[PDB]
Amino acid sequence: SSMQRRDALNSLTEYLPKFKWKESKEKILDIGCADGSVTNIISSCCPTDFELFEACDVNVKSVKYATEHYGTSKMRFRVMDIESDLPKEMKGKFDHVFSFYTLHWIENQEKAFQNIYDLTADDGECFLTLLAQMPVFNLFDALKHTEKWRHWLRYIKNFISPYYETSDPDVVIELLLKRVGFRYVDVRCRQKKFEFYDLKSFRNLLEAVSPFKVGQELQEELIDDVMEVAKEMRIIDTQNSTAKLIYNLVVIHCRK
Amino acid sequence: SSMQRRDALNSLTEYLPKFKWKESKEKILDIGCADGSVTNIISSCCPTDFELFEACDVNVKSVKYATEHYGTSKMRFRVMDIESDLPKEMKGKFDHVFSFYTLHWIENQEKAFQNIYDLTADDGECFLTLLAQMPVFNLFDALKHTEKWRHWLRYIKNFISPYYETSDPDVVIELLLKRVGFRYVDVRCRQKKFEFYDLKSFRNLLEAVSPFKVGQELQEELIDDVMEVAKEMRIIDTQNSTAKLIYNLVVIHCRK
Ligand SMILES: Nc1ncnc2c1ncn2[C@@H]1O[C@H](CSCC[C@H](N)C(=O)O)[C@@H](O)[C@H]1O
Ligand SMILES: Nc1ncnc2c1ncn2[C@@H]1O[C@H](CSCC[C@H](N)C(=O)O)[C@@H](O)[C@H]1O
Repeated sequence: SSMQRRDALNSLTEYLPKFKWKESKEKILDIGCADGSVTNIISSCCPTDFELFEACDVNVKSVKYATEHYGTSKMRFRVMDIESDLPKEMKGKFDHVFSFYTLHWIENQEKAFQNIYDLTADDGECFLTLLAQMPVFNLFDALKHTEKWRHWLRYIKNFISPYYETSDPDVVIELLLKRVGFRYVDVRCRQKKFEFYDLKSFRNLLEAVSPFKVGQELQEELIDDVMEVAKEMRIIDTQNSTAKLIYNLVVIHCRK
Repeated sequence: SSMQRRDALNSLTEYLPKFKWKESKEKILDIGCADGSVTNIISSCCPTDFELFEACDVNVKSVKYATEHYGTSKMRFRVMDIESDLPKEMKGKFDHVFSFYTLHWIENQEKAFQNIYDLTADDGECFLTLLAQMPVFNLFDALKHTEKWRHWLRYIKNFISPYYETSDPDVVIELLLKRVGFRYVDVRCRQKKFEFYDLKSFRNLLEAVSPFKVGQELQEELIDDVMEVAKEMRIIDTQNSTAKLIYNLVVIHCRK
């Protein structure tokens, strides 16, 4: 979506100058590729001569879309889970590891970051963006607690960032990257604003990211109520008919 | 209040090890001293032998309270405005300048920071905490836009952080500290959670920080409605009868 695009571009444009680029043909990995659109933006950034670029995700519908639309000779689109053990093949395989807007889904944080360290080759670089505090999380968790929906979304799986309510999350993550054994580590917490100029654009997002898969005949009525609690929470401005999201995106830049 | 205390203590405990301490008797300044309670915490942190420690604020009721309760031989409590020109006396006077939770009031940001640089002595250190994104701001601005209060709080002065809606505010401030001419500058944006276990404690805060001075007979009814929009905004949890604030505090550590 627009937010991920804007944040991916802005995150790169800033940190690209700070990267070490090995002279020899490179081995790169992006984690959570989804559409492949954003990982295509990443591939386009410097090294024209690299051996292989790999891009993995959990969604199977997406990896196929992304392999058929963006997949090439040196752009392999695999299915993999970071919350899971690696094959012996991939330990120390990759020179540069990327992952944007993906690591706030992992139940077991340390396992995923421990993997990331093991994938990164000797004298390699990481670059991962990650959501902490985000209103959308509070907006949906608010609906799950509504008198109407309380009972029929009591046991629903609602995936919220592990860091959406943690103090100094930059420090928490920094220490977890030093335990796992990264030599250099830079974790900054970036406050971001994103605006919606009509409600149909905001609605379009809510529909997309909603963590509540339900009957398509309820899907419409559910977001009707979500758009309503968004008015109550002042995520949308009723008078101007606009929406505004201020959220924290932690960006991580580390070497081993 | 509890938040400022907790954040002041936590900010110090972390950054004190990173400070250079001149061997010769020191000249220290805290800006926005208010009660004097917090600036007393600051004075207590290392140097037992300093020449003079000065602590200024705009509130006259407070400077008197703070001078009579906390004021000593080497603890002078002056009235001063940073949004205003300094006397020739104070340019390059102070070895260490502090200011917590104070610089998000200044209409003219660059003037205030330009002052700060001029007060700091040659080869000196700054340490300033500063609010960016804070729900309380959104909570009161929400009330000011209520159908009931819209008209009679149309022209009311509502002091919200200049950075409560800015992207990468750490970068904005960092660049404004390099323009003004600080040699070393470290600006981090720290996400913080603070919890309230009863509503009376949350109410007690709202009453205190409310930017709407009005008849004492309305003051009660106003916060009654603020506590209500706080339920609508999910700042307070209705079922548990608790309140929770997640906010960004930018902490600045610079030398000239
Ligand atoms: N454990 C896991 N390992 C890898 N990918 C995962 C994962 N859990 C979720 N994902 C996937 O990670 C993706 C995050 S969405 C963002 C993808 C991409 N970084 C971008 O900038 O758009 C989703 O496709 C999600 O399904
Ligand atoms: N332009 C200005 N210059 C100096 N102090 C100012 C100011 N505008 C507001 N203040 C004062 O700055 C104080 C900020 S409140 C926090 C004070 C102290 N740093 C603490 O940690 O508690 C208030 O007393 C406010 O009245």
